Amino acid sequence: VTEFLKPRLVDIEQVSSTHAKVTLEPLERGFGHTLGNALRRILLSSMPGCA
Amino acid sequence: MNKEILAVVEAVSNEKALPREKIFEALESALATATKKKYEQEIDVRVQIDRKSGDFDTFRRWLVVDEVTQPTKEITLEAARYEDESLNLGDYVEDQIESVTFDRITTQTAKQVIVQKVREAERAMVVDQFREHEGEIITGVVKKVNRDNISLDLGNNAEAVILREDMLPRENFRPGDRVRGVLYSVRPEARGAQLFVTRSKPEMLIELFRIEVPEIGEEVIEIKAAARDPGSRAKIAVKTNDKRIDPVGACVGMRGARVQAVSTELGGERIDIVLWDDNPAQFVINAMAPADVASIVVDEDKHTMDIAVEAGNLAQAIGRNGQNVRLASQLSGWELNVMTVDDLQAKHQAEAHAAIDTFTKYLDIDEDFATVLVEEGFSTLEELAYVPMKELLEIEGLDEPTVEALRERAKNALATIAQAQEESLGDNKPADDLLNLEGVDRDLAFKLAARGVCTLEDLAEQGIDDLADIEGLTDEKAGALIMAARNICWFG
Amino acid sequence: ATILAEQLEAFVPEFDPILLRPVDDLELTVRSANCLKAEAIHYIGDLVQRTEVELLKTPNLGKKSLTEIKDVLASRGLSLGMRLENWPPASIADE
Amino acid sequence: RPIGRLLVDACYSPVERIAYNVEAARVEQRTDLDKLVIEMETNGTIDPEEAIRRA
Repeated sequence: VTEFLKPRLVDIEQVSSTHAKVTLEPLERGFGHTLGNALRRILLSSMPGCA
Repeated sequence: MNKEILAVVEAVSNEKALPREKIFEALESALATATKKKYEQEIDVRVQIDRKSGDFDTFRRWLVVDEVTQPTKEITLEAARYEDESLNLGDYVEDQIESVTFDRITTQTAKQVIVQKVREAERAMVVDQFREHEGEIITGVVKKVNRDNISLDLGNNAEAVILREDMLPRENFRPGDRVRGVLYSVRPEARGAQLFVTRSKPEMLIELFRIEVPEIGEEVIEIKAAARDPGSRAKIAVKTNDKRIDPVGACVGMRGARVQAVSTELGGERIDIVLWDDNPAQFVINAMAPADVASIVVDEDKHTMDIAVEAGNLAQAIGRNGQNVRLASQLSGWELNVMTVDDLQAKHQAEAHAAIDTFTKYLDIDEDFATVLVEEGFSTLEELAYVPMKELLEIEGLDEPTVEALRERAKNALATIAQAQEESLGDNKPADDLLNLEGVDRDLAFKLAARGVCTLEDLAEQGIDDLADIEGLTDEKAGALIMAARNICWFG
Repeated sequence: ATILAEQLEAFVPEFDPILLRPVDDLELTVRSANCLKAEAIHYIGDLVQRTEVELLKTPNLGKKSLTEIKDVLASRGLSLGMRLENWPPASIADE
Repeated sequence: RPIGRLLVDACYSPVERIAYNVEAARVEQRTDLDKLVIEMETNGTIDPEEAIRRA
């Protein structure tokens, strides 16, 4: 009952340079949005750095 | 109804030459199987057909067994004997069961089982009667051409197969073409093609000659050997016991007509016909045709023959891609080395010089005496060590003391050579001395001996650092082996 | 993913007990059960020690009832003629 | 398999309404911190700390 479809990055089609395109499958009928939204909001701000 | 069973049994018995009993046993098994399929449970079922009426009774069979594994189909001997005391292990207990109505379903099952029984009776007896065909050149019609095989129809529901390796390299068959080939193997694939037919193997050539040459079919001429490069060239060796018959002339026929008929059936394959000789050297000369042989040297120990030819005939003796020498070697069973007369003399001079150098080095004799041994036919240290003393005493200038000394030197030379190689690698000396330390495999013993560690003492004298570069030897395993060697050498 | 995972680490020898059962628990036909009771076979461990040849001597036990007993014992992984050392256990000798 | 069974649909789901309301934090002297207050709505079959732990 706690067994889901554990996913994986099937490919990293890094298009050209300083640009990647990472596809992850398979997730549940609803987990693509929650992982996309979680990673999108964290990368946007939380991720530190210098400028 | 009743009389119709008898009329069917009589019609099938007469048409398929099959025992009526075998047809009934099979119909009983067919009806039992059809009955089993109407029940949701796996039951055992016996059917019995009355041989006069054609009426049939169906049972719930109970295979009388010692230990019951399937209670639905098996009964213990003790329980079976409670119903009928006459029953034994392997008999069937019955149970009044409604016989399946003979619908077109049972009818179709009965038809299939009859057809299968005919394949294992009528068709089996036809194959037994055609014992000649099973081995001779059967004729079939091409039913299907696949990439890897050709299916032939032989008639009477018999199917044969020619495999891709069993075809000639340039043959192209179409569905409906007639093809001849030798039945070289009968297996047990009744459903499909149990018969294997060849056109490429030497048996196809032999049987074509048997059909085309009456003198071979009458056993007046015998084919002793056949060597074949399929669709290109073959050689056959022929013998006769009748001195009035030329066996080569008989196989060629008037103006080559017989050999050309065989060649045409084989897609234009060139056939050489040679006289079999009981002398191997004379037989190889005949097998080398059309090349003229100048001399033959026979090495009986290596089962090889060196064939000298004139420099103009060398290319003919070898043939295109070595085809002539290869077919001659396959026909004779000998390995055949084709060279020029000049090359054979140079080879013999090099072998004589190598034998002289070997004898001078190992026997402590002069070059003049080594030359005499080679001229008398001695080429190896083994010959000198083991040949009968009488043959060595026939050599001019050898006395019994000198022959004994020569044999002792040859044996000591053979012993020394063996010991030296066994210590250099891991054959015997290092495979016992260096391998005494528990843990030493033969490979490790040879790796140690390649470093000059030939004995168990040499290993006891090593450090771990001296052995650290040996592939597969860890410092711990090196330390254990050195300590095992020291325990035996210094504390044994 | 490392940041989001670090923000969640504060959250995340008489056979066995079957031999001790009565023969009535084998769901045998009323005939087979009454034939076994007439021979003082009360437990599955008593039944498993009897041979097929001994059961066929029992009054009114037919070949059909013997096949039923085998099929039922086989469904439980038991066979007729197993020797149990120390059967019956002293816990049963007082009923 | 028999004709006497009756199959109902199966809504294996204990919760009904999950509402979070983020709000400012003052317990810690440090400002720009947040509190996450989740009001769930269970039907009684699931403990709330067990629900947040499984999530």
